Amino acid sequence: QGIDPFTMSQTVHFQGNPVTVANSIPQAGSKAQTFTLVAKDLSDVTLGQFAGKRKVLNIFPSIDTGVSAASVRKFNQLATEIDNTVVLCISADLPFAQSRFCGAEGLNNVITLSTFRNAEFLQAYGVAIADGPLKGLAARAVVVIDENDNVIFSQLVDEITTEPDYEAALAVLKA
Amino acid sequence: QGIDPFTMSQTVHFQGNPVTVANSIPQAGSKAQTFTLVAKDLSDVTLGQFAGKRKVLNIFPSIDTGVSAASVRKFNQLATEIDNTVVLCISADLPFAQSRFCGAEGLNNVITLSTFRNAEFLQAYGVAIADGPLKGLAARAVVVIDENDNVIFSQLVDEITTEPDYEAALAVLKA
Repeated sequence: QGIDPFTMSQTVHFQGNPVTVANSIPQAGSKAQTFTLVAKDLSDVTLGQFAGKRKVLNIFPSIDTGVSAASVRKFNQLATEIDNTVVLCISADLPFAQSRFCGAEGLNNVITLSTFRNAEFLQAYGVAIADGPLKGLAARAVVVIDENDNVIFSQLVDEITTEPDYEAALAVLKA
Repeated sequence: QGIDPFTMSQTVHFQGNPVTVANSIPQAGSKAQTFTLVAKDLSDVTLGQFAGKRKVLNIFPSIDTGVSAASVRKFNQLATEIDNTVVLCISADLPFAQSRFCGAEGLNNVITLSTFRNAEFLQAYGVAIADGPLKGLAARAVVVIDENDNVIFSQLVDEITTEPDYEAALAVLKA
């Protein structure tokens, strides 16, 4: 019927060259997997700590790189025009690097979370770059979860140097 | 005879509060363990790539923190006055964060290496912070290796907010 074709791994591109991304990004209409990530104060943050709220996961390789830096600036602004939603900027950057960027840029709407102590999130959310120079970093992706911990939108950006589809991510939140 | 007392873990301090650091830092007169770390160009760097040269390992929690930032600035200057030696600045910061600091500061003598894809180095070199908010980051430490891959100096800084003993590290290199 409306099933998905079998995948063993995902393939994105870095300046046109193929990159293997582990497993599969969560699909719309499926249960969001539990996660623990590290906040600005070095405390542990779970998915369950955002119950009753909608969640935008803006996953990227490094906040210290241009395209990822633009996505964080965009999502910070888009957070003002969305109802009952938390915007989480997720990467393998240490909490200190993430806070330094947000601090210097005055971006206070988004919530920065590090996978530095939680490499498993990259595996479970299907964003772990498996090969090439960017191995161990997160692929560029967007995962939108509803109030009920159900995935409502998912995007694994085909080319890593391209910004994510903001409008498509925000469209599922509008009722 | 001249043996060391049995340890199961090490204890450093963060603003006076005890912090458990895994295993044991390599001791002087012992073989240096192999390692693979990630350079500025995202390439893999081994210990064997510095054969015939003496090695200063300046291990710290984050280049995006003050005390660690000072140690990198100090070691960059001290590298000019030392014979046949490579100075390696090692941390869990991503290569992008390490290069951004070195670039902005104009520090070109030191060699930055990331443990981000190689969590095992922190275990083998006895610098892995096991508990508290800083878990997963490296403890502040100095490991000096000779040309023959033998450890000649070792220091696990007792208090994490204190700078390492530069003079003692550089003293073993002088013949």
